[PDB]
Amino acid sequence: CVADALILRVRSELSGLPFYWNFHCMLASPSLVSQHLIRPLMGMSLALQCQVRELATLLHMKDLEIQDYQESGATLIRDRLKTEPFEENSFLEQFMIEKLPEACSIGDGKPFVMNLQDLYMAVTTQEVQVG
Amino acid sequence: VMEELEQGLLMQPWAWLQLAENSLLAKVFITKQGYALLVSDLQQVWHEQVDTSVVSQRAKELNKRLTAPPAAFLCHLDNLLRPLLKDAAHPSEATFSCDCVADALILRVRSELSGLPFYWNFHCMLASPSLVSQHLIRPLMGMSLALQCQVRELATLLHMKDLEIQDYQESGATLIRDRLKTEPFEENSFLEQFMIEKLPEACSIGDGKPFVMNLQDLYMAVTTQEVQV
Repeated sequence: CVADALILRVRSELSGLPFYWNFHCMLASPSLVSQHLIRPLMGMSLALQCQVRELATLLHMKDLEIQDYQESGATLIRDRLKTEPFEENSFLEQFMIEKLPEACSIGDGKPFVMNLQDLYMAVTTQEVQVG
Repeated sequence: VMEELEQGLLMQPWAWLQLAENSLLAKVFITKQGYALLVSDLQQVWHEQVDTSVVSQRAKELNKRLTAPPAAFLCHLDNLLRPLLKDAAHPSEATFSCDCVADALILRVRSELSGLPFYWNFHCMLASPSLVSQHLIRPLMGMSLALQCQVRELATLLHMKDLEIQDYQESGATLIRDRLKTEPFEENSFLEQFMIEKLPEACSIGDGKPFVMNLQDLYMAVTTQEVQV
């Protein structure tokens, strides 16, 4: 890192013989960084929120199924499988108080590459298709 | 002073600004010693941090006769701006205009206090790479990771309820109403169907209104956690 530029040196063995390359990089313009990082990430966040809402709806439907089965006089063989009714606010509060610190740890970019790369590609493809 | 303004700007949530048939995303932190402002339009980001002396000078140049201390001027500016940022459709008179230069952006604010005019201008230059990074790139990644964790937890809960459904079906009972039956949950099929059908409409960010409307508590929590460490 010299001045505002970046020199990335790559050394390799092309059939056992030297292979040197030097990428000279200059700070990207605001448009490139924006369209590459900011908007896609917002799309991924919105998609994940929609997925969470759909999962909450499915959980509510399952809760209705449980309630109707209880009303039908049915008895479960094992009492340990009983699950508490799902409430969105309580679940969100518990998550935010307990597991947010570990979940939000960006670290050094490894979790982003490992976990969220299909959503990023899909959002980018949608953006390209739109225009 | 400057550190306090930077921390306040970092900890503030985004707001939607409707101005001259155009949209912007704004964060403002005003204290008696100065103010900080961050503006964006999903294409570029501008930042402006101003102290007391510049406040007094600009208030004099624009309002040629408004003889008030900088603290009162900043307090009035905050009182005028915060109601709009917190919620739209407020019954307040505050018109916003935007002008563009090679690199600068001029945000003109006009309003009335007790029926008399009140003008202000923000000269927002392009923000440095560090500010835009720390304000958008990292918090958004944290929000995405947290949302994925929430999705995984919800999937686990759905699996547990599916186990309960299987147990109750094995018990041999039947529902009084058959319309409530739901098929077993499979994560892969659900994800594939979501991607095929709902992703195009859900990933549409538009002019930024969905971001402020939906994701503003998770963003604040992620930023607060980042501030601590």
